[PDB]
Amino acid sequence: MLEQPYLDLAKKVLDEGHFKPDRTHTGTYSIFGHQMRFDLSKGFPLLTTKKVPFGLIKSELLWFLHGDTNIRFLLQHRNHIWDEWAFEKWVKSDEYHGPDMTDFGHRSQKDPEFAAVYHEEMAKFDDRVLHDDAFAAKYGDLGLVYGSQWRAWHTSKGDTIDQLGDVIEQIKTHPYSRELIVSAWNPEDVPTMALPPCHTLYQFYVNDGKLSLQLYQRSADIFLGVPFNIASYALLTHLVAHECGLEVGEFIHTFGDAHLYVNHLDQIKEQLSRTPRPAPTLQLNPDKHDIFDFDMKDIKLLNYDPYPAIKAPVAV
Amino acid sequence: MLEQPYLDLAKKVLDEGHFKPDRTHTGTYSIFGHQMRFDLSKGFPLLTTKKVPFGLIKSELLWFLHGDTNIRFLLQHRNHIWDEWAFEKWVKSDEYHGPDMTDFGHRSQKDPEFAAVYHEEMAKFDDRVLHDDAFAAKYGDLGLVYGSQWRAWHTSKGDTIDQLGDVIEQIKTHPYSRELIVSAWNPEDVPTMALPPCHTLYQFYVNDGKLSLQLYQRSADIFLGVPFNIASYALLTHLVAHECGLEVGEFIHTFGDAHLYVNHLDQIKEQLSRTPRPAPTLQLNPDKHDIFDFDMKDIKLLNYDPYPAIKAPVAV
Ligand SMILES: O=c1ccn([C@H]2C[C@H](O)[C@@H](COP(=O)(O)O)O2)c(=O)[nH]1
Ligand SMILES: O=c1ccn([C@H]2C[C@H](O)[C@@H](COP(=O)(O)O)O2)c(=O)[nH]1
Repeated sequence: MLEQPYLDLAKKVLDEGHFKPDRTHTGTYSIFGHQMRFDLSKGFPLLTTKKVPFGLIKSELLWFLHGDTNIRFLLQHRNHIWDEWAFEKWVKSDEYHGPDMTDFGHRSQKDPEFAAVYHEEMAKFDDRVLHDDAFAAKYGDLGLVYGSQWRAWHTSKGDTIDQLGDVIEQIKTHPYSRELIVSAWNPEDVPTMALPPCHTLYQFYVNDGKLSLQLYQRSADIFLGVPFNIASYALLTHLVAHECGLEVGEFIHTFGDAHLYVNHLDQIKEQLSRTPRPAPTLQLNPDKHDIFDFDMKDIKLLNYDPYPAIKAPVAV
Repeated sequence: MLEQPYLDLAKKVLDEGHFKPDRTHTGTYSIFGHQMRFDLSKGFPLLTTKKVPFGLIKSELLWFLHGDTNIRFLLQHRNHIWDEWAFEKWVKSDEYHGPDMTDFGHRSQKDPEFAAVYHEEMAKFDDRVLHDDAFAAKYGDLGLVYGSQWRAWHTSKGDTIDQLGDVIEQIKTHPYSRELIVSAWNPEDVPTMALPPCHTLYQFYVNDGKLSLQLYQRSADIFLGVPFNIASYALLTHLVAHECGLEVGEFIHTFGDAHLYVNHLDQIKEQLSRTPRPAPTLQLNPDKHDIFDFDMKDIKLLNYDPYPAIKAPVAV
């Protein structure tokens, strides 16, 4: 089936993954170096063996494509994936005059009441961002995140490069370019960031009228991260192919440190006892083509009939 | 055998590589996305099925490690690999008062006499670089090349980052870092360069006291390039492991566009009729450890008994 490579990756990390300590000490089973390919002409690689919220993938990718760095956009579509990076700033700011939220994460994971008070501050924070523009401009702007790395890479010359916008023209004018690459990795920014870009780099490749994309993921959470990661990029492959008037080829996923945190073992095992159902199909707006102006309604997933969602601790 | 993955890659590009036009129009048989791993604990991956000049690999890697960008260093060890990038500048300069060398390459490849006059200017140019410091400082300095990308990445702040020097300390202090990455890809420089870095990015990974390295090669010449490429990086894996006092693990080679130019078909076929002999061993200076101060004599290849060298047109 289409998602087999993912399942096979899990199987593998279980059989020959070696214990490797990580920054959160939640333990991992790792492997270094791996590659999975997906023939997009055969279906959209959204996992059928567990329900994956395609809506969170759409909004987030679009946010990236708009070159947006402000969380406000996400919260407008109830996407909270990035809420904590922003929340962190608010919490550690002199303007923050409230309860002690010393890295809320670990404490909310244990203290039942902390989770509640912490959850107030988050709901509150999100509210300010959504309604108060002066607040949003300040705390809702992550800054160095995919949207700006892809579309507004800063230069010493003082200006900014739209890596992705130039790359799409490259495919239109020079489809056989061996340089259709977009890097999210900037050495000078890398050491100050709370989380250096996991999805480090990607390359396009056109042959026979089909567009392919290879992604270099430096680090991956097999259970919780990879399912989304596969969907974001296969979707982008479709969007670019759409913009460029090309057929969709393969999405090649290359990993560095692929790992399974120890608290996801039961869940991934159960996941593996399930049988993949036929894959969904992606349909895109035929008329609208400037993918940078795209929006939710312009992209639709057909026939996604998954298995129930598997709950797991974000002890990640 | 150790080099089997390379041979298997050639086999593959021959069986399912599709014709894809390239910048030189010498035709290629391409594939997109591929990964080979090499267990360095089993031997040094220098091809035994054809003689590969290990000396050119040593000097070049060392040149990179010194953060050097001047060809003079290479010419001192009779390494001419980069001679043409420098030569180009001299040829297209107002100080150049001599014969018309309109992209010598293609014309020298055909015109027998051009090859001679062109060869005079190259021998001459190299001479000036080696003896004349004012000349060398000007025309012998490539500028944006691996040594400076690895060791002197320029920042908007005006200064310069030693990516590699910081990364080795990272392995010493935080061996389990999932961020031990060195990028050679700078978006703002990429469009002005005659040849954007082929070896785009690499990542280290430490587990069980063994050091591994994964390389992302955006484009590869199966016949002429890859043999060297495999040696440069597996060697670097050893050098860093040496500096850090770690065991050598695996060298993982990830490709984007792996290709065979059409004029290398007979040669690669003949290559494939040969049987790999046992692999060589690499021995490094035990006392000397600051790999940045290393030199030729500090590195030695033992037992490299290859097959004769296979000649091929650099119609690359
Ligand atoms: O889209 C994402 C975002 C994050 N991660 C994971 C990778 C690691 O599991 C952890 C980050 O750890 P570092 O690689 O930064 O050390 O989050 C993913 O798998 N996918
Ligand atoms: O160490 C090297 C240097 C160059 N090349 C090859 C890659 C391509 O065959 C050609 C460069 O073409 P572009 O990728 O820049 O388009 O040179 C290698 O394989 N190895």
